[PDB]
Amino acid sequence: DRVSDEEKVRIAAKFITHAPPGEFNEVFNDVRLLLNNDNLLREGAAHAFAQYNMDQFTPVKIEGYDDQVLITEHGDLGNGRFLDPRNKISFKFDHLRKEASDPQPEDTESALKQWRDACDSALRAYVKDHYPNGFCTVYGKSIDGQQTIIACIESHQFQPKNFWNGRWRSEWKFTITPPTAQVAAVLKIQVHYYEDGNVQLVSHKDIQDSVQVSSDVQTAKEFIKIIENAENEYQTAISENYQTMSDTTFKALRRQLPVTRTKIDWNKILSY
Amino acid sequence: AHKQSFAKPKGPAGKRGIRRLIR
Amino acid sequence: DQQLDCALDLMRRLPPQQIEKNLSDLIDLVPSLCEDLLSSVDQPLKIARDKVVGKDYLLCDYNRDGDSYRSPWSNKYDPPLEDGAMPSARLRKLEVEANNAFDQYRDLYFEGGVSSVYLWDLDHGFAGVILIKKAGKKIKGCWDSIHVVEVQEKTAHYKLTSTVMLWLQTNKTGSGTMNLGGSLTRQMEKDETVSDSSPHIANIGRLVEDMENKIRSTLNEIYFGKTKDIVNGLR
Repeated sequence: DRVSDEEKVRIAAKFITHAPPGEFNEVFNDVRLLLNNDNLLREGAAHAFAQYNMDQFTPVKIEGYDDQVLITEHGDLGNGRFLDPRNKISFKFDHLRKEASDPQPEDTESALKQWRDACDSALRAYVKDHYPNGFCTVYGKSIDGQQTIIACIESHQFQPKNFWNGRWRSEWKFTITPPTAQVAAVLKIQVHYYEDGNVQLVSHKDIQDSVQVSSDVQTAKEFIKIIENAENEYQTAISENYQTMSDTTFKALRRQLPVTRTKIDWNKILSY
Repeated sequence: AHKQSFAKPKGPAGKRGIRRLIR
Repeated sequence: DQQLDCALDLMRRLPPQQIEKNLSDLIDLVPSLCEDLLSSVDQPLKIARDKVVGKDYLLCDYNRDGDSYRSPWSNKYDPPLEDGAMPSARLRKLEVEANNAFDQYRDLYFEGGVSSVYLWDLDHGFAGVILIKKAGKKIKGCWDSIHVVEVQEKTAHYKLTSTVMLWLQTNKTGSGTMNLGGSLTRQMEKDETVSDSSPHIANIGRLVEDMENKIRSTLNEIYFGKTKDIVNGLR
């Protein structure tokens, strides 16, 4: 009759990893009271809290350092530590409180570091110019023997008092095979409005591109221009598609009024 | 028109069986 | 209870695109919630075929007896039942008239789809459900209406509890994949004259029409206004 501990954890993890942006605490609290097994939730679903933060690109402030660093899979150093590649530190991250502690120096020197730094510098300016309170983190790694730059952007607005929350995430991977670089990206938007009922927008777009590679500073300039053009285009297309969706799909599901352009004559209906 | 504020009526009397999801 | 309120709060936050699996997961997690949770949260509508009359009809708890469901056209259960629950003779006549009335209603507002009406007796009147489903490769959508009406005959007092589930998805070059899903519930009340001028079905029809028009406009404002403005506030 009892639900196995394995299934309680699996279902808790499922709800947690599907929490809207900015609503982790509410979903965690619902789940806690449904399970009535705090140690099982905290130990058994630990992987789910970490997965949520890394999926969401959760930004965190590290005491004593400008700006915030993103929690992502690319920064996961294991044992609950993450990498801040701009400030060249690792730090402990509490996935429940979303708090950073215990910063320690991290040796990040490599032949790719100059490229990561040039891309990071160009990306920071880009994000500050194009987002209201965006953050970004740039990684440089060897992936199957290939030098890779990974640029991550996050921007959110949480307004629980007005019952809505939203988040933008984008992830740009540049595989550098001189004299070229291959570009693969995903852009993502999630919005939850729940003043009346429960409405959610979920959107994503895949991007593939190629680019010529020159110097580290000039290539960074070109990388950010690709990002800028694609993200500008995606955003405008979104806003335009709202109008089109209403004009086509929405009206096709239910009209505002019958073709008579008046509400129904029910005595006419019943007399037929 | 307003948010949920009163109870829905009872369903048909003398129905047999528990509620369940349809697949 | 608190576990029910937590379940209902989770359904307010988990992706509406997955209402069915959300409910199933909650009931698996806490089986004693099943009855109250399924009576509080409507599920997406499912279509069945009445092979006797040759017509589609919609499934809900209100036309379910055991594991069979009653068609509003044939007034028979599928699979057949020995003595399944059935409206009184007086109400069945009203039920036939209501299904025909709401077929016309649905044609005029939805230009397709499927509708079903089921009525049942109460001590001092009757109650009913009005169900409407309309569907839309790269451009999909679904509207599901569930209207539950309570009628207390005195003149008559009508109480209406209405849920609309609406989701739309596009997959396009510029905007990639865009998915809007949601669920909204509203209630209204009304006293009416009952006569050959305004019989019960006309009173109920006007109530349902008013409610759906109002909910449609609210969905329009939230989907294509509020979430759009939030998106643009993100960047």
